[PDB]
Amino acid sequence: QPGRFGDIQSRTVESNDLYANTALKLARPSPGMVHVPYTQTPSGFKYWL
Amino acid sequence: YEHSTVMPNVVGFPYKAHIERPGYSPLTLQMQVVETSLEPTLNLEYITCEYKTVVPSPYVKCCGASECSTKEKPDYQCKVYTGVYPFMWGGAYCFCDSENTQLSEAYVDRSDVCRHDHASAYKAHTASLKAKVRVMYGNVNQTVDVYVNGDHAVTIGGTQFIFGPLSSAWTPFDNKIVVYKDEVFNQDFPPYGSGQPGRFGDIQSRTVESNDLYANTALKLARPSPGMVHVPYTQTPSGFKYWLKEKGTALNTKAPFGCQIKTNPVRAMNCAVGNIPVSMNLPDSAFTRIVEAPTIIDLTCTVATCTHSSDFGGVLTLTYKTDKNGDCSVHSHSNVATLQEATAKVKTAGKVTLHFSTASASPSFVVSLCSARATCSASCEPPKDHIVPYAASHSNVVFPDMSGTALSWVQKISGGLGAFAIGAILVLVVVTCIGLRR
Amino acid sequence: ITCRVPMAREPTVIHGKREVTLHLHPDHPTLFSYRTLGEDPQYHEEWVTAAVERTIPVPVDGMEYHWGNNDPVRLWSQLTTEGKPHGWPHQIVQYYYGLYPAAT
Ligand SMILES: *[C@@H]1O[C@H](CO)[C@@H](O[C@@H]2O[C@H](CO)[C@@H](O)[C@H](O)[C@H]2NC(C)=O)[C@H](O)[C@H]1NC(C)=O
Ligand SMILES: *[C@@H]1O[C@H](CO)[C@@H](O)[C@H](O)[C@H]1NC(C)=O
Repeated sequence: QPGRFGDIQSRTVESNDLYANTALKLARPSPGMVHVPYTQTPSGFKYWL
Repeated sequence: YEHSTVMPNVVGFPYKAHIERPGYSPLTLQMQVVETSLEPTLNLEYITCEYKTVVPSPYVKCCGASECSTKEKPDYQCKVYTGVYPFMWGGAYCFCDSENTQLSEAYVDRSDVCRHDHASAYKAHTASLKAKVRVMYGNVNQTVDVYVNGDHAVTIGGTQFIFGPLSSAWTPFDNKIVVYKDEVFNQDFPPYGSGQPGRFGDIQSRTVESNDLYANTALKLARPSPGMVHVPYTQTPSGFKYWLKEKGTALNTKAPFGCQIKTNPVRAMNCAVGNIPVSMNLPDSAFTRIVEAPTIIDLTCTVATCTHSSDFGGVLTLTYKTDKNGDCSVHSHSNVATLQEATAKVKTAGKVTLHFSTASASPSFVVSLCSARATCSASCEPPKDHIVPYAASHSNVVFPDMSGTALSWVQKISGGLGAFAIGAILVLVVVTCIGLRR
Repeated sequence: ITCRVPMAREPTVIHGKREVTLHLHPDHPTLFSYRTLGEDPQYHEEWVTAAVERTIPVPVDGMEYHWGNNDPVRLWSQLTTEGKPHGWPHQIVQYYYGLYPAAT
C-alpha cells in the first residue's frame, strides 16, 4: 500500500521485475509555461525508518 | 388551471409534480433547485482597525517655566517635568542647572492604512431568501431566478409560477456579528463608547469616513532619565492584533446544515432546511386532448431488482395493451419511491422498463402511466459499499409496508395470540353462563 | 496583487462502517478541518506537522473536510449492515438493530 512499508518490492536485489504503488497522478500544466506536474505520496521506506 | 404543491429544499434533488384534470392527458413537471442564497439586512454599528501613536518633539525651556492646556484630541496626554538637564552631542543645552522645564505630550490616531484593513460590526435582522430554479416539461427547459417570499411571480412558456414563503424561519447568524475580509463571526461586541483597552474595540469609529474617534489605550507618560532627550511612554498593545491572534473558530467551519458562508454581501448558500410551497397557473395550450393521447388498458406491474441505495438501485418492468404508439407521462404516486424519468415511449409491443430509487426494505407504491394505474410491491436487499461521493437521491423513509415479511410474521403471531385469547374469553363466558343458568 | 501558493498533497482514504481513516503526509504545517452537515455539527480543526492518521465519523447526513488549499471534499454514507432483511425472525431483528440500535 502507498505511504507505508513496502510500497515497492523486488523478489531479489538483482531482479528485473518490480511492483510499485505510489499513486502517480498527473495534472494540467499552468498556462504559458513548460513543465510537467505530478502529485505522489512520499516514500514509505523513509516513513518506516 | 391552478395548482399548488410542496417541494423539499435540497439542492440537486429532482422533483416530479403530477397535474391531472378531467378531459386532458396527465402532465409531469420536472423541478430542480440549483442554488439558494439567504442574505440578512444589516445596520452598521462601528469599524475597528490598528492605531498609531503620535509623539511630537518635546519642548525644552531653559531658565523658565511652561504650562500646557488640554485639547480635544483622542486620548490626549500631556505633562510638564522640572529639574531636567538635556544633553546632546555638542554638549550642554542651557545655563540653568535646575531651572529647566520639559513639556511632553502624546495622542493616538487611526492608522493611515486601516482604510483597506478593518473589521466591521453588524446587527442582524430578519433575512430574505432568493433562489434559482430549473423547470422542465415538454419542449421547455429553462432556469430562472426567483424570490422565495410568496410575492415574486415568474412566467415560463405562458405558465405562472409563485414560490414561497419558506416553511421554517431559521437563520445561522445571531443578533450581533463581526465581519473581516471573507469571514464572519457570531460574537458579542462592546457597545459604542464603552471599549476596553487590550481587547477588541480599543478604538472606534461610526464609519470609515468619520472624523471622530473614541480611544481608550491607557497612555501613561513618565519622567525622562537624567541627561537625555526623549519622551518615554507605556501603553497596552493594540487589541485588534490580539483579536486577530485568537479570534476563535469562524462561522465558515462551524455553520450547521452544511451551507457555505460568503461575504460582499454577507450571505449563506445551499442551506438545506424546510420545504418550499409552490403555486402555479397554467394555460390550456400545454395540455393534450384524450383523443390524441394513447389509451392504455389492462396495466400490471412486476419488479425485477431492488437494492435500496443512494443511486437508482431498482429496476422494474411494466406490461400493457395499447392501440397506437406515442408518448405518455409516468409518475409514482407515493413518497416511498422516486422515479428517474417522467416521460416514456409506448409502442404496440406492450413492454416498458423503468428505474426507481427507494430506501424502505419492502416498498409498495402505485405507478401511473397516462390514464392507467397499477400497484407495485418489491423485496429489496441492502448494499455493500460503505461510503459514496454523491448525495442521496431519495426521501428517507424506512417503515415497511404491511405486506413485508417481518410485518407479516408479527401479524401472524398477533393473530394467533388474539384468536387464543378470544377462545379463552368465550370459554369463560360460556362456563359462567352455564353456571348462572342453574 | 496576486500571490502564489502551493497545493497540498492528496490524502489517502480508507473506508469503513460510518467512519473514514485518512493518512496525511504533509510537507509543511498545514490546516486540516472537518465538519458534519447535520443539525448539531462536530466541527474540528487543527495544524498538522508530521505524517499522521486520523479517524473521521461520517453520519448518514454527510461529512465535509478541508485539507491544505484544495477545495472541500464531501462524503456520504449509505444504509449498510449485515444480515438478511427477508429471512428468519432473528436475522430480521439483527439487521434492523444494525440499522438503528435503540429503536429496535
Ligand atoms: C543667559 O544666561 C543667564 C545665566 O547666567 C540667564 O540669566 C538667568 O535668567 C533667569 C530668568 O530670569 C533667572 O531666573 C536666573 O537667575 C538668571 N541667572 C543668573 C545667573 O543671573 C539669562 O536669562 C540668559 N539669557 C538668555 C537670552 O538666554
Ligand atoms: C436543459 O438545459 C440545460 C442547459 O443547457 C442542459 O444542461 C440540460 O441537459 C437540459 N436538459 C435536458 C433534459 O436536455
